[PDB]
Amino acid sequence: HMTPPKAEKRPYPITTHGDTRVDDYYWLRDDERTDPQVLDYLQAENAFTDAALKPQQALRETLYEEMVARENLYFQSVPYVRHGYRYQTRFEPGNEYAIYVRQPQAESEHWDTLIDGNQRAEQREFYTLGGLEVSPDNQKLAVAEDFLSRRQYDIRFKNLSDDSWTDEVLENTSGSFEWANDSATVYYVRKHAKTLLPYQVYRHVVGTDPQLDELIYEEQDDTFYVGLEKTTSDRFILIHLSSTTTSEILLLDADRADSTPQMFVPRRKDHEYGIDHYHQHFYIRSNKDGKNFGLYQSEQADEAQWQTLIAPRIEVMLEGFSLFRDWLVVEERSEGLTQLRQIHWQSGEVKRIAFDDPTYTTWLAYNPEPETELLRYGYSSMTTPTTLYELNLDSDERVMLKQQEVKNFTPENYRSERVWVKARDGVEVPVSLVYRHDSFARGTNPLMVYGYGSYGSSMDPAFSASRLSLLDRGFVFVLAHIRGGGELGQLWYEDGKLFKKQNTFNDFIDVTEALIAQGYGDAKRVFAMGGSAGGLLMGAVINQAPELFNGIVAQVPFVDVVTTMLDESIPLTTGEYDEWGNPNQQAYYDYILQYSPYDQVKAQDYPHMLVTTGLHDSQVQYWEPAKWVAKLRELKTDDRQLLLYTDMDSGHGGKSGRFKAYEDIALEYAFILALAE
Repeated sequence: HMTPPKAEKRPYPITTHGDTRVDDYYWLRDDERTDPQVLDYLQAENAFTDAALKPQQALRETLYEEMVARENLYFQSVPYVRHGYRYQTRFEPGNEYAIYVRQPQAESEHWDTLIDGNQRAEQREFYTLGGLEVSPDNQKLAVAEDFLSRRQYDIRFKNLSDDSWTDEVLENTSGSFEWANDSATVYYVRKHAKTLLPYQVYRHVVGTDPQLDELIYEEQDDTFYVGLEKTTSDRFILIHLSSTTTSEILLLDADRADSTPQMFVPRRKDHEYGIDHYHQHFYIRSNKDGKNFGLYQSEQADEAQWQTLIAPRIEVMLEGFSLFRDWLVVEERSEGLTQLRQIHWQSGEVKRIAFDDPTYTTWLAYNPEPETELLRYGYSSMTTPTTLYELNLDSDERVMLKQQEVKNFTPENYRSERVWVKARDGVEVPVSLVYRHDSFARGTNPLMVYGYGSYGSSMDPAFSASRLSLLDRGFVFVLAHIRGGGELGQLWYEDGKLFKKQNTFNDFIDVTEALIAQGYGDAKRVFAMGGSAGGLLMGAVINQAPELFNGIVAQVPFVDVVTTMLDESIPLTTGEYDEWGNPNQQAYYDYILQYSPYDQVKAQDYPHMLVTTGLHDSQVQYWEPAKWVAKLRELKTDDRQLLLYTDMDSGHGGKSGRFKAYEDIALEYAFILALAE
């Protein structure tokens, strides 16, 4: 039926390594966001998407309604105790924002309001709370708020004795701050006024003019993120400096005045470490001796005196650790499973936390007090809604503290499996899938295959309430744990980045082909979805294996890879040479160009596709998906659906942000379910 929008072609040559690429849609990039022709193309595409998807309005209403109907009792958090006060977060129906309350630990009956986001948001266009922490003496509240939607945080201070606010505001911060043990001095991170990268640590005295703040540290390499931490012992504030590959920590005495940063271990390329301090020792998670990390104990900074607690192991990735009175607890990955292990400081007794599920995730939860035998940990699986457990590290007593509530849901209606796929290079790739039992018939069900596959980020198997909208309409939902993710540890990541990035796309295709061959789904009704670096996945896979998928959802997709990675004026580019490579080197130009989806669009049949972008935010700049759709409309030889949906909003936040998230999922799922009919 309808004629889609046709972006004007303005041939723009880019020559690198003597190779000229002609980009007809280079002009859709407008950093200033004013070009009226660029806006007219984005708006034209939105109007086309609106028109093409109009008949799906009734289904979108049905999905949105059943998705919101799964949630509510609006929400109260599990209380935690920190420094003799109990804290709870409360969401009431008819409140856009959380209210944070507290009470003395020995009190039951009465709760004091700490901060009411609904009150803070009054007469504002936007509100995001980026951090909250009461001073050690329980008298002052530090808050990091964004009222402007640019992820620049204002820090303010409330006197809890009379609910008065101090006069000063700390502006353009990362929201990262720590209290000195005097409850009078805070350290915070200032962002660069141009790049907005966190780069400076300041000391502030609460109540005083931020003009008087002292510059403590400034980072020279803006590939290194500046964060603040405080040790379990409260003895040190840490300046944590880190790039994607390299760390450095500086220590600030949290007890004494006029502290200056004390070097821990000087930065060394490909040495990532993090520290804590407790029981008069430094504890260090470090890859100095192996990619899967080890845990060390030290009395001093000197790397040479670091004692091995847990050696790096090829078969086990060490992700993190928590320190308690009698126990070390570590979070690890082995054989495609997350695992928790505890080791007694005195006896060396080792215990594993046991589960019984093929496709779950477990993690260390919030544990703000170390003088306890009670560990809080999280659990989720494809069939079991997210749960918070409390485990007695000594007795092994395991108690549920909170379960995600899911209305209209019977868990025994669903089944899940772990599947291992031998990839084309003979490497075993894990897969996690779930489906509704009573509608399952081998070879007949639509498949939805979800992947990410970058940065060592894992698509860990966990519960989704929205996913029930597909499962209850006969879909088999698949997580493909492809290389470039972290499911099999650091080497799984490294075997899907830089000169191995093609393994990410190959693994996704290999998993999909295997599941169809094995009878998990209908070969004619295979769908896929991914976002951001998962959108790069979508883009590469449809160029390489266009007949495999019926339909695709590509969210905010990274697709103009070579052109973006040649231009440091784009946010992210200078931080992403250690992910994709630096195409200013011919070896990386050639390797990336081979999969760069925008470059590799060809005159061939593609699947149906819905593409999303956002004008006023980004992460991937809005122009990449818009150029990509323009080029696909020019070249593709099929008559299938191709739609671009651009988020025009000034921004979101609070329950209306959750409203928007459900609307978007309902629009994407209606698109897919319409194709599966």
